Amino acid sequence: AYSHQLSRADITTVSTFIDLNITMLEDHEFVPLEVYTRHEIKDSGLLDYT
Amino acid sequence: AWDWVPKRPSVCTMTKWQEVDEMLRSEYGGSFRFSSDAICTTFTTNLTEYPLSRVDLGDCIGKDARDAMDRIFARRYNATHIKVGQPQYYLANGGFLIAY
Amino acid sequence: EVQRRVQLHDLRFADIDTVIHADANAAMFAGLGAFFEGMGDLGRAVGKVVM
Amino acid sequence: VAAGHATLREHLRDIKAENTDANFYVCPPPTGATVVQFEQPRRCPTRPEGQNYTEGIAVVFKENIAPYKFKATMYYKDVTVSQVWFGHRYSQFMGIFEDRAPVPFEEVIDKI
Repeated sequence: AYSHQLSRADITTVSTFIDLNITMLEDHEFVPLEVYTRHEIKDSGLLDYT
Repeated sequence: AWDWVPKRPSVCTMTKWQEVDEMLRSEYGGSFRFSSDAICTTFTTNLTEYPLSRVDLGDCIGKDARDAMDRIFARRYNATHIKVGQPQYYLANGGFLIAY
Repeated sequence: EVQRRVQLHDLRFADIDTVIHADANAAMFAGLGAFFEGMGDLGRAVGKVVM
Repeated sequence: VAAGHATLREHLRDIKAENTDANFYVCPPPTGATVVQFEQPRRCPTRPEGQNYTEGIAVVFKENIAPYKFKATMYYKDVTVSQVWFGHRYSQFMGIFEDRAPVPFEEVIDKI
């Protein structure tokens, strides 16, 4: 379902072929309960070659 | 099955792989490091020079090295640089011999 | 186009799995259960023996 | 004599037979808390357009967002409900209901 719009200026650009200043986190999945109660499939973004 | 033949004669222990026109050398962490734009590998070696004359009694490595360094020097460096001293030999990790 | 077709095939297999995992009696049992839960304790007292 | 060739084989073998290793990595899937965008191609001119061309040195500054990282703790309770009165062999036809709810402060301090 739809929610809202964003400007191209609202997201940081990984401009140069090398840059080290990114401040990432160790992401922790908050899995939905339906994955266990009714064997539903979890999203994983677009398909890479592997 | 196969046709039999006697064992063939011996050959030089090492073969020339690359002639590098420009190679930078630096000292770090008690070791030498070598690098060039021609090849993406970085060679690492101990600070002590290897005594090539103890093993290359046939001069099969030594003669070829001298000739190559002179060809390269005459082609590109003779008009803009000078030789600092005599050649040096080093055994790099992975089993390579470098003449510098 | 390749990834578009791969996602179309895994949708077809999911529809096949849905058909073989389920069975015709599920609709009947659901229809009966929906009737019995509508009259409380008496509904359960009859529904448990009917099932 | 072959003695020099033989010891050179030994030195070359020892230099490559040495131990070497690298670590393994566990890569947890990203949740979307940090996202980035990429650059795009530009309409390149066919011939020179501009006036007053000149050369120079430059330094580029960007706005300082000053990120602040810290540690936090979450608390919640998962709940599931199903009509088991139909019997374990038939209850699945009636389905399951489920929810996720917050934990009150009293339970966090007095029990957890």
